Amino acid sequence: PKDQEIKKLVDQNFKPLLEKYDVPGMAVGVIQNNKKYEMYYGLQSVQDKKAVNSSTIFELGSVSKLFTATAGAYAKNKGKISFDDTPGKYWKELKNTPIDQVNLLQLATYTSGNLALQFPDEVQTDQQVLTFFKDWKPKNPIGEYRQYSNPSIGLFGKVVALSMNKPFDQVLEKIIFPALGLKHSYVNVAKTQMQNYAFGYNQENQPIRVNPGPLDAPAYGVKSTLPDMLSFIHANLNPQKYPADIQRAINETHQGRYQVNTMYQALGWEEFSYPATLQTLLDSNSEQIVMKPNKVTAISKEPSVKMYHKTGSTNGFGTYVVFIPKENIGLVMLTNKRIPNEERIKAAYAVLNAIKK
Repeated sequence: PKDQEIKKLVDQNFKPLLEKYDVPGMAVGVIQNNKKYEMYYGLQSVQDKKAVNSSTIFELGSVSKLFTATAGAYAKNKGKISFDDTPGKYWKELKNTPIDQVNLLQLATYTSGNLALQFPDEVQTDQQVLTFFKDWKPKNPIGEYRQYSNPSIGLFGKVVALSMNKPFDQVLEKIIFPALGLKHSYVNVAKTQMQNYAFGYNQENQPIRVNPGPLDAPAYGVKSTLPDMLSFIHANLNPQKYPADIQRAINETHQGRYQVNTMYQALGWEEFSYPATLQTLLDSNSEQIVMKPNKVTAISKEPSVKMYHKTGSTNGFGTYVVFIPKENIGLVMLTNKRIPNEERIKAAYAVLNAIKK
């Protein structure tokens, strides 16, 4: 009923992308009015003729950053860290180095003022990563400029892990994932679940999966299922229904920290005044916003009514997650091939618009 109507909306707005971009497989979830709806298309593995289904595990890419943010907020609300702390309080070899002038909130929200999108090619081992951060020097004034960055939020996740005395994979797999009711989400996919891990596909439909990299886990290294991600949206829409420490942490991730044009940077999540135009949501993934440094403006008044989203990709996968508290709706799309972010944003906008009360 609503089942049929939503499936119809998804068939009209997401299904055509499968042909347009030759996508072998897709899971789209919608949560609305307190009910979850799971829609699956295609194959998780072309060679094995395995269909995408409720157990299929996808690479979330940068949507991993949401879990990193949630982990840090959890740490902070437990008094394990303060966001005014610097990384050398926790990772002692960086004590009294220049990166130790940048605080944990600034690493989380990409404002160190000299951290690019990726580590250089040459930084691969734990030691080379430690060395990179020892040798780091400032460029822009700390806190002034947003530059979307894996090394920035990776360094944040690493110190969060230190503050909890667990490697970061265990922070998520042992504490945060279960706290959010997630059952099949992973930093390292369990042995007994490899049969469920999709292959991703490149534009020649060669099957691929994410390779290891420096501080990968906190930046882009989580994998999950459609039901788990719909649980995660449910948690974002209803933090009050969770235990205090995870509840506090979820609420903390929604707090906007500074503004760039019409986007507010929260923890991991991007935040907008709601109702938001499509163009506002598209502009959030502009080359200028994603690839270049941008001067931030301090928030004077946060919007009283908001919505949040996050895009992510690995070479073989696309993810998009969106929720609007006031409408009590959300959506997740997972694909095992990249499709343009703007198509993900537009498709979701149409479906959410159609189901608003």
